[PDB]
Amino acid sequence: LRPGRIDRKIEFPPPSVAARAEILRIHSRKMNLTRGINLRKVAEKMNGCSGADVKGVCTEAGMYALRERRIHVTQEDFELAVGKVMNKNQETAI
Amino acid sequence: GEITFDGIGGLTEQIRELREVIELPLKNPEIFQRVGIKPPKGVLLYGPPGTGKTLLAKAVAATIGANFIFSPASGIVDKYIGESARIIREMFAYAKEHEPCIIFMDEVDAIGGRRFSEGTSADREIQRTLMELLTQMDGFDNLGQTKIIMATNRPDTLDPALLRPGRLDRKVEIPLPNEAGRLEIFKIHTAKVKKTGEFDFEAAVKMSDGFNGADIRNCATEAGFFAIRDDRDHINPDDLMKAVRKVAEVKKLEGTIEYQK
Amino acid sequence: MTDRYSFSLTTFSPSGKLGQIDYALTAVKQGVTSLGIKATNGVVIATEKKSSSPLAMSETLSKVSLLTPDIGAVYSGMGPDYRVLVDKSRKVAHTSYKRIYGEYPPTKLLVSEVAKIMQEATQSG
Amino acid sequence: DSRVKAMEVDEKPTETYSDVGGLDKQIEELVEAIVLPMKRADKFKDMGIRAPKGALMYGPPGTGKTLLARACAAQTNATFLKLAAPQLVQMYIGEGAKLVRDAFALAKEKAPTIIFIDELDAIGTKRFDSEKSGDREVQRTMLELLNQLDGFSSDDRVKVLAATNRVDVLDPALLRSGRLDRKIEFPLPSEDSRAQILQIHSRKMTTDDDINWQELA
Amino acid sequence: RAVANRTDATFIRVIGSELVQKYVGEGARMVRELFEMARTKKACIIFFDEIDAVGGARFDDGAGGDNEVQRTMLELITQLDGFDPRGNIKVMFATNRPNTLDPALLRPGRIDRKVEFSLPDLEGRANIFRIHSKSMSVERGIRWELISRLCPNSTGAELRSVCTEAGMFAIRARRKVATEKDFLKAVDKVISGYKKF
Amino acid sequence: EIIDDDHAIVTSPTMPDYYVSILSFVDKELLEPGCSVLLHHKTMSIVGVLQDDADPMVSVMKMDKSPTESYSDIGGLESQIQEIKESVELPLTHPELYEEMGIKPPKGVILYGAPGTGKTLLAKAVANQTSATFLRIVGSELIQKYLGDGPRLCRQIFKVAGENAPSIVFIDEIDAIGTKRYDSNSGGEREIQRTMLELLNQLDGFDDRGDVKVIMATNKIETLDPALIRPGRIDRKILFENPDLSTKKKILGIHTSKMNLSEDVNLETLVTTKDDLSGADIQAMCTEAGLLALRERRMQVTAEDFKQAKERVMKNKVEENLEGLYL
Amino acid sequence: NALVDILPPDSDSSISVMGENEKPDVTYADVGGLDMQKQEIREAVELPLVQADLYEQIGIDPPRGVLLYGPPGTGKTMLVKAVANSTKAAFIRVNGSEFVHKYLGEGPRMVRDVFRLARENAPSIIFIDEVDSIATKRFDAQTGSDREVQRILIELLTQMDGFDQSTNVKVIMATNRADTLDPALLRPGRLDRKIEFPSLRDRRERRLIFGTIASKMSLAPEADLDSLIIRNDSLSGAVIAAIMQEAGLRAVRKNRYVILQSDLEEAYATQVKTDNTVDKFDFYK
Amino acid sequence: GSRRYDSRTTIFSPEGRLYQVEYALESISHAGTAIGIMASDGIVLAAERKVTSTLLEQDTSTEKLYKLNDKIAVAVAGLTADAEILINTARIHAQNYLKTYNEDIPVEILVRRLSDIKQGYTQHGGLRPFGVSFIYAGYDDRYGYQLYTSNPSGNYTGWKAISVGANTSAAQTLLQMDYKDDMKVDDAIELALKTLSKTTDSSALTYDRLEFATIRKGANDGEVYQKIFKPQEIKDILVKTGIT
Amino acid sequence: LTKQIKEIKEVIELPVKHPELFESLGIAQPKGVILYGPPGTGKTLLARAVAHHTDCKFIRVSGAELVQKYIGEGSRMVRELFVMAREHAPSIIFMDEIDSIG
Ligand SMILES: Nc1ncnc2c1ncn2[C@@H]1O[C@H](COP(=O)(O)OP(=O)(O)NP(=O)(O)O)[C@@H](O)[C@H]1O
Ligand SMILES: Nc1ncnc2c1ncn2[C@@H]1O[C@H](COP(=O)(O)OP(=O)(O)NP(=O)(O)O)[C@@H](O)[C@H]1O
Ligand SMILES: Nc1ncnc2c1ncn2[C@@H]1O[C@H](COP(=O)(O)OP(=O)(O)NP(=O)(O)O)[C@@H](O)[C@H]1O
Ligand SMILES: Nc1ncnc2c1ncn2[C@@H]1O[C@H](COP(=O)(O)OP(=O)(O)NP(=O)(O)O)[C@@H](O)[C@H]1O
Ligand SMILES: Nc1ncnc2c1ncn2[C@@H]1O[C@H](COP(=O)(O)OP(=O)(O)O)[C@@H](O)[C@H]1O
Ligand SMILES: [Mg+2]
Ligand SMILES: [Mg+2]
Ligand SMILES: [Mg+2]
Ligand SMILES: [Mg+2]
Ligand SMILES: [Mg+2]
Repeated sequence: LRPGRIDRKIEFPPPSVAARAEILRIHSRKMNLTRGINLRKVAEKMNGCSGADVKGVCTEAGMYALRERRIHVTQEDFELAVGKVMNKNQETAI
Repeated sequence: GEITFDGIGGLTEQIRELREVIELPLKNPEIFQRVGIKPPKGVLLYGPPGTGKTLLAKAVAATIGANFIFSPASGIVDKYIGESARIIREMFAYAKEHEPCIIFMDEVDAIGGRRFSEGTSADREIQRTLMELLTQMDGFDNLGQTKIIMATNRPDTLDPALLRPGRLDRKVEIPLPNEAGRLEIFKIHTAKVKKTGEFDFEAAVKMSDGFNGADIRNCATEAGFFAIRDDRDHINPDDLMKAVRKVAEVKKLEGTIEYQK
Repeated sequence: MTDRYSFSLTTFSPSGKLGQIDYALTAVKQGVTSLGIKATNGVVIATEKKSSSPLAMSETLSKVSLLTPDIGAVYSGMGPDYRVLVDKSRKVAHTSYKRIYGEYPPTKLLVSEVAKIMQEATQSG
Repeated sequence: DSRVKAMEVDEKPTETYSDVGGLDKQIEELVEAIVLPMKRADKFKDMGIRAPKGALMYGPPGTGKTLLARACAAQTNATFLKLAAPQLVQMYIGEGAKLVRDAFALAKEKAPTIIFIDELDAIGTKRFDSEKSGDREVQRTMLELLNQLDGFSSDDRVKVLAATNRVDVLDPALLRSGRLDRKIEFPLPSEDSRAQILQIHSRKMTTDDDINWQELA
Repeated sequence: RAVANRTDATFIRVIGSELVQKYVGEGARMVRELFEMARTKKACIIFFDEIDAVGGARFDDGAGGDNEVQRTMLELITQLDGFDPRGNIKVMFATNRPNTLDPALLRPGRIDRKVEFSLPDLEGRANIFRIHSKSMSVERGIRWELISRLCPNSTGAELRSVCTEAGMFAIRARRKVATEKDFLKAVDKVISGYKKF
Repeated sequence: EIIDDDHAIVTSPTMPDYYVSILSFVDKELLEPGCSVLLHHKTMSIVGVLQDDADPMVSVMKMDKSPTESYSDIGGLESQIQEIKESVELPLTHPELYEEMGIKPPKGVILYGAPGTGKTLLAKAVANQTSATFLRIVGSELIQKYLGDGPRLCRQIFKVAGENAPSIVFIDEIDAIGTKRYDSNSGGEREIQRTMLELLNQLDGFDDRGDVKVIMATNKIETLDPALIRPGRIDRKILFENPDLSTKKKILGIHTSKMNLSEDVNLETLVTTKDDLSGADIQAMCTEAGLLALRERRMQVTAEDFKQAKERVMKNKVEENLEGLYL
Repeated sequence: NALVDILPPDSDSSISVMGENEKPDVTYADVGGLDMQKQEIREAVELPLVQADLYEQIGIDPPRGVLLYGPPGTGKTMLVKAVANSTKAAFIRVNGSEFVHKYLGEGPRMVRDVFRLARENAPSIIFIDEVDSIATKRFDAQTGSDREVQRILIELLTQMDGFDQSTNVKVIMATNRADTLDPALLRPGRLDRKIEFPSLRDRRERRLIFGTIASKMSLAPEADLDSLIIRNDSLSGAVIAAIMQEAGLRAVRKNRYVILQSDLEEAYATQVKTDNTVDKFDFYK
Repeated sequence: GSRRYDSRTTIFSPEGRLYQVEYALESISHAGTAIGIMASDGIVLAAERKVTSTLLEQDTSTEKLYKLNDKIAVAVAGLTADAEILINTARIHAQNYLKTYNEDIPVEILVRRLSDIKQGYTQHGGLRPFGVSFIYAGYDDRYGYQLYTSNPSGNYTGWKAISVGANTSAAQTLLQMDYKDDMKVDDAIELALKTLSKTTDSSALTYDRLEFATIRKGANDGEVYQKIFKPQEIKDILVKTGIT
Repeated sequence: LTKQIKEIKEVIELPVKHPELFESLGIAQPKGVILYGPPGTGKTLLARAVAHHTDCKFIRVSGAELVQKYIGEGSRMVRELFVMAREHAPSIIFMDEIDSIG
C-alpha cells in the first residue's frame, strides 16, 4: 500500500442497472426465453450489488418451471423468483 | 475408593432420582424398549461447593460396579489447538469397550461458556470442544450402555445449550441437606468416633441449622482435635457442643454457596 | 452533596450515536407488550396487565394515567421512570399552558414538550 | 527435568522456634495444628476423624512465615519442599497447569512431607463475569489446586501449608473454613516483640550497653 | 577497574553478553572453569558482567520457553554456597536491573552489597565532559559547564559522542583547533535526534 | 574449530559431529575455520578445500567493483549527501586530519527516515567515490528457519570485510529482521535472537575494525529491538527529509526527458503549477503521463499530455486522503 | 523403491469419523413433524441427483448450496442425514474438529482433499457440521495459534466459490448462530438457498410429532389422544420429547407400560421456570 | 465514585481535532441528504426524509424543514432531539433582534451566534456538543440571498452550493458539473429532485419521502415569499421530470 | 461491468505481447495489478477470461505455501516462487491471498 509499488490499483464499481441487464440476458438464453419479456421487469425492480444476485433470480425462475414440466418461463415464474430472492437479501443485511 | 451405599444418605429422594436414569437402563434396556421411548439419559448435577457432589458421582459408580472415568475438563484443555478434540473423542470411544461405564465430566464449566472466541485461539477451542461433545451425545449416533453425567458449579459460565430440553430426563438441584438429612449425616459421623456416649447432637443441630455437608464433617474434626489436646480418648459431649458455636458464625460470614440453573 | 461530576457521562460512541440512548432503548423492548390503533372516531390503546401475585390487588396496578381530561397515555419500559415523568408533564402542561392560553394543550403541543424533557435528562451529567 | 529437582528436598537444619522473635500467639497455634497431631497420630486414626490437613497463614510480609514452617518440618522429620506459585505459572497455558498436578504425585513418594506453597496472590480472585476472564489461566489453576486438596485422595497425611499476603486478594471458593484448616492472621509488632526482634539481630554483631534496645522499640 | 588498581587486587574481565558459550549449559562449564581458577588467585577480582545473558534468569515463564540459561545459573548458586570465606576474593556481578536477576540469587549471603548507579548531577557530568574534551585540541578558555548546562541529564557515552562530532565539524572547515562553537552544534544534533524516541 | 594436533571438529549433512583427523593436503594454516571443506566419505578426513562457502549468499554479498551509481548524478539533497561523505569517506581517504585534531575518526552512519527519498541510492553514490570495496547484502538472507546457520553467515561478513579494508559494509533491510517473530506461541525468540547477537559481537570484534565503516538503511531503529552498540561507533545519524521545492526541480528534469516532446513546457513553470510534492510523486506523475498516452492511443507524447497528467495525478492523491475536517 | 501399482485417489481419504457416515435409523421422526422442511431439503438436495434428466431439459445450472440456521433443537443435522442415508449417494461427514490442527499448514491439505474427493466419487454429498467455530467476526494473530484458524477459513472460502457448477450438491453447512459468519463473504450464489427453521409452530405441525410418540405405546384410555394436543400451545419438538421421556419413566414404577395421560400432564406443567416475572416486573413492566 | 471516574469531553486534543466532534460527522451522514442550491433570485432547499416506514404518518409530520420566519428556513440533518432545542433558540433570537431594532436580523448575525453556542459546549461547557448540521437558508435586502451551513464544531462557512447528510460527495459532484452560476431558481427546482433520486438507492424517490421549500424575491411588489411545499404539490412536479 | 472489461485488456494483454509498444507510447512496465471490489463481482471470472486471449500459463497459486510441505519448509517456497515462475514462463501468477490471516 505504498503507492506505485503495487504499480496499478483497480476498483470494480457495484453494477449499474444497465450492467445488470446484460448478465440477466445471457443466462436466460441457457434456460428458456422469458415469455412476454420480463427481463426488464427485474432490472426495473432492483439493482443487484453483485452478479450473484442476478444468478439467484435465474436459478429460481427455472425452478418453478421445472416442477411444472412446462419449459415456458412465464411472468408468474419471474415474479415469484424475484420476491423470494429479495426477502432473503434483506433478512441478512438488516 | 468405594462409597458405601448406606453411607450416602441425607437427601433420599434426590439420590433415588440418579438411579432411575442410570441404574435402570443398564440392568434392563428391555423395559425401555417395551415402552418404546429412547432410554433415559443425561443427568445434570448442580449445587454448592462441599455438598458431596463428587461423593455422589462416586457413590453411583461403586454401587453398580460399572467402570469409572473421573475426568476434570480442566485436564483436557492445552495450549495448542485441537488436542482437546482428540482427548474427548478417544475417551468416549474408550468407555465403549468398558461398557457399562459412566464418564464423570467434573467441572464441565471449564469448557462451558458462550460467546468469547475473539481473544487467544484457546477461547475458540473452548467452544469447539463443547460443540463436538454435544454432537457425540446426540446428532451422530445415540448413547448406549455408556452414559455421561455432567456436573457444574460456577454460574458465570453457563450454556442454554446444555440446559435445553432433549437428552436429559432430570435436571437435578442439590440444595442444603434437610433438618434430619443433616442428622443422618451426623449419625454416621458419631459411630466412628470414640465416645463416652454423647447425646448432645439434638442441640448441636439447632445451631448448625442450614449447614452444608462440609461443615457437618468440620465440627466433628475441630471438636475431636479439642478432645485429643485435652488428653482424652473420648469426645465428651461438652467438646462437640463448643465446636458448633465457633463454626456457625464463620460459616455464614464466608459462605460462597453457589447455585446454577 | 452534589456528585463531583462536572461533565456529561453520555458520550458519543466512537462509531457515532450515543451509548446511553442505545442502552436506554433495550428496556422498552424487554418490557411487556402494548399496542394502539389510531382510528377516525377514536383511538384504542391496549396492554397486558398480568397479576404480580394473586394476593396482590390487581386493580390498583395501573398503566393508564391522565395528562389532561382529554388526553391519556400508556407506556412500556421502566415503571418507576414513567410515574415521575407523568408528574413533571402535568406541571409542564397545565400551569404554563393556562398562563399562555388557558385551555387544555392540543395533542401535537403536549407531545413536543415531553420530547425536550427526555433530551435534557440525557444531556445533563 | 531440572525444574523438578529444584522444588524437591532442600531441608536445611532447624533454627528452633526460640529464635523467632516475640509473637507468641502465632507459635501456639502452629504447634497445635500440626505438631501434636503428628505425634498423637494414633488417637486421630482410632477415632477415624481426619487429622488436620493444613495451616493457612496470612499477614504482613516479614513476619517469619518461612522460618516458622521450616522449623516445623524438621521437628516432625518431614521434608521441606519449597514451592512458589509464580514459577509454576507460565505463558504456556497447558504446561503451567500440568506442573501443579505433577508436584503432588512427587509428594506422595516423599511422605511424610510438608508442602509449602507461596504467594497465591498469583492465583488472585475469581469474580469474573465478563468476556475477558483472564483468558482461563487464573480460573484454570484455582480449580486445579482444589483437586489435590480433595480429601478422598490422600491429603490428610502429608499436609499443605500456605502463605499469601491478604485473603481479600484470594478467591472465595478455596477459602472455605475447614478446607485449609485454621486461618491464622499475623498481628503486627506491638513494642514488645520489636525489642526482641532487634535483640536477636544484634547478637551476631558485638554487644555493648551503649545500645539501648528499649529506646529503639 | 579503578578500585582494582588502588586496592592492589588484580582484575579478570568476563562478559557473558559477548559470549555465545551457553548451549544447554556449555556456559555452566564455562562459569565453573573461570570462577574456580580465580578463587585460587589471592588478591583478585572477578567481574562477570551482563549476567543478564549467560547465567540469566529462566525464561520458562515467558513465550519462548528457553532454559539453556537456567543451567549456567544452577551451577552459579552451588559455587557461592551463600556466604563462603575466600580470603579477599571479590565476586562482582553486573546487571542492567537487579530485578531481572533470579530470586534465589537475590536472597542474602550471596550478595552482601547492592548499589544503584545513576546518571550524575550537573557537576559530575561537567567532569566526565571535561576529561574527553581535554584530550582533543580545542580553543582554550572553554566553559565545560556551559556545554553541560544545555545537555539534560545524560549517559557518559553521549558525552564522548558530543566531543567526536565537534571534532569532526571543525575538520570539515579545516580548523585543526575545535572552537567552542562546534560543541554547541554537536549537542543540538545528538540531543534533538535521540531524545524524541 | 581446528585443534593443533592434526585434528578438527566438523559437522557434515548428518546430525552428529566428528572428531576427525586431517590427513595431508591442505595445511592447517591454509585452512580458515568457518569454511566449507572436502571430506572423504568412507573415513571423514579433510582431503582438501576448493569449496570456500559455496553458497548463494556469498554470491550476493561479494561485489569487488565499485557501484553503478557515480556521484551527484542524483539531483538535490546535495547537503544531505555531503554529510554522509564527512563521516564515511573522509577518514578512509585521509585519517591525517583526524589524527591532528586528537579525536578518533567517526565510524558508521545510520540512514533512517522515510520511503521515496532514494536512501538506498545515496549509499551507493558515496561508496562509488571512495571506490571502497563495497560489500552489499539483504538482511532477509541472514535469518532463516534452520538452526545455527544464521550466526555462521553473520560472522563471515565481518571476516571478509576486515581483510579487504578499507571497506564499507552496507546491510540493506536490517529492518526486515525487526521484531518479526515467526509464531507467537513460541520460537522466534531462539534462532532470530542468536543471529543479531553475532553481528554485534564482531562489530567491535576481537580484531579492531574501525577501518570498516557500516551503513545501515532502515525505517527506524525502533522497529528493531534497540541494541546498536557503541553510539560513537555508529556516530552521526541521518534523518532524511523529503524533497522540497528546489530538490524536485532537478529530479523532474530527468523524468520529462524520457517523455517525448515535454520539453515544450518550460522546466520552471511545470514546478510552479503543481502542488508541492515529493520526488516520489514525480515518479507517480511521470508514469501517469504515459498511462494517459496509452488510453488515448496518442501516437507521440505531446505537450498536451504532460499538462493533463498533472491534474489527474494531483486529483489521485486528494481522493485517497480522508476528510476528517479541520475544525 | 519403484512404482509397481497405483492407488485410487479415493485411497488414503482425509481424516474422518470412525463410525459410519451412514445413519442406522429409518424409522424417522424426521418425517413426523418438521415435514414441510423435510420436503424442502429434498427439493434442493435429492431432486438434482436423482433426476439429472429434468435439469438438462430446462437448461438450469444445478441448484446452489444450502445453509441451515435456526435455533438448535430443531434436528437440523438429522433431517438432512436421513435423506443422505436413504438416497444412497455418497455421503462425507466431517467436522471442523477433523480439520483443526496444531501444526503449520496441516489444516488446508485436508481441505483440498474434501473437494476433490467429492468430485471423484460423484454424485456426492458434502456436509460440514461444525463451521461456526471456524468463522470469526474479526481476524487476529495475538497468539500464533489464531493464524492457523485463519488459514483453514480462507482456503475454505476460495474453494467454496470455485465448487460452483459441479454435479455434486454444493457444501451444506449448519450453524446454530450466524453472528459468527460475515455476511458479505458468505452470501447467496454459493448458497442461494438459505433455510429458516421456525419455532412458533402450529396446531397441525405439532400434531405430526404427537403421532410418532403415540405409536410407540398405546396411550391409556384415561382420557383421549387429543388431550396432549391442547396443552402445547406454541412449543417446539424438543420440549415435546423431554415431556414424553419423563412421563414414561414414572409409568414403569406403577407397573403399567401405558403412559398415563396424567403423567404427561404433570411433566408438561413443569419446566415453567425460565427467569420468572418478579425480576422483570420490578423494572421492565 | 465520582472523583475517580471521568468522562471529560473538555480535553484539548493532541491532533488539534476534538475526537467527539469527529464522530458527530459520521452520525450526520447516516441521516438523509439535504441540499442547498443558491441562485441569484432564491435559495432552493430540499431534503429527503430518512424514514420509509409505511405505518408511520410521514405526510403530516415535517421533521427536517422547519420555517423559522418569513425569510429564513432551516433544513436539518443530524440528531432530531438535539435539533429541537436549537430550533426554539433560533426562533426566539430572530424575534428579539426584530423587536429591538425594527429590522429583520441580517443572516450573518443569527448564524454566528448559534454556531458560538455549539462551540461553547466543548470550550468549557462540559457538555457533549450537538451533533447537528443546519443549512440556514436566509435573505436580507442588503446582501441578497446568503447561504451558510453549520458544523458540530461551531464553524460556519458560506457557499454557493452545499450538501450535508448522506452522499455529500455524490450530490456535490453532480451539482458542480450540471449547475452553472447563472441558472435561475426555475432550473434549480428541476435540478435538485433529479440529483437526489440518482444518489439514493431508491428506484424512484417518492413525493412522500421528500420535503421541498424555496425562498424567493420573485414574489411581486418587492416582497419575500417562502412556501413549504405540501406533499401532493411535490408529486405533480415529480411526474413532469419523469422520476415517476 | 463494461468499463472494467475494456480497461483490463490494456493493463494486461499488451505488456506481454508487445513490451516495446506498451513502453513507447507509455513508459516502462507496471509492477503488477491489484484487483479488488464486492465479492461476487466475478473479479475471478475476469482474470481467467483475459488469460485465455493472452495465451499464457495461468497458474493459480492460492494462499500460503506453508500448506506445501513436500520437500523442505514451505516458508521459503513463497520466496522461491520467483525462480520457478521464470523457468516456467510464459506465466500469469495469480497470487490470490486476501491477507486476513490476522
Ligand atoms: N449425603 C451425605 N452423606 C454423608 N456425607 C456427606 C453427604 N453429603 C455430603 N457429605 C460430606 O461432605 C464432605 C465434603 O464434601 P466434598 O467432597 O468436599 O464436596 P464437593 O461438593 O464435591 N466439592 P469441591 O470439589 O471441593 O467444590 C464429605 O466428605 C462428606 O462427609
Ligand atoms: N535526492 C534523491 N536521490 C534519489 N532519488 C530521489 C532523490 N529525491 C527524490 N528521489 C525520488 O525517489 C525515487 C526512488 O526512491 P525509492 O527507491 O522508491 O526509495 P527508498 O527511500 O530507498 N525506499 P524503500 O522503497 O523503503 O526501499 C527516485 O526515482 C526519485 O523519483
Ligand atoms: N424432525 C424434527 N422436528 C423437531 N425437532 C426435532 C426433529 N428431529 C429431532 N428433533 C429434536 O431436536 C433435539 C436435538 O436434535 P439435534 O440433532 O441436536 O439438533 P440441532 O437443531 O442440530 N442443534 P445442536 O445440538 O446445537 O447441534 C432432539 O432431542 C429432538 O427432540
Ligand atoms: N457477473 C456475474 N454474473 C453471474 N454470476 C456471477 C457474476 N459474478 C459472480 N457470479 C457468481 O457468484 C459466485 C461468487 O463470486 P466469485 O466467483 O467468488 O467472485 P469474486 O468477486 O472474484 N470474489 P472474492 O475473491 O471472494 O472477493 C460465482 O461463483 C458465480 O456463480
Ligand atoms: N519474626 C522474626 N524474627 C526475626 N527475624 C525476622 C522475623 N520476621 C522476619 N525476619 C527477618 O526478615 C526476613 C524476611 O522474612 P521472611 O521469613 O522471608 O518473610 P514472609 O514469608 O513473611 O514474606 C527473614 O529472613 C528474617 O531475616
Ligand atoms: Mg467436587
Ligand atoms: Mg516466604
Ligand atoms: Mg530503499
Ligand atoms: Mg447439530
Ligand atoms: Mg475472486
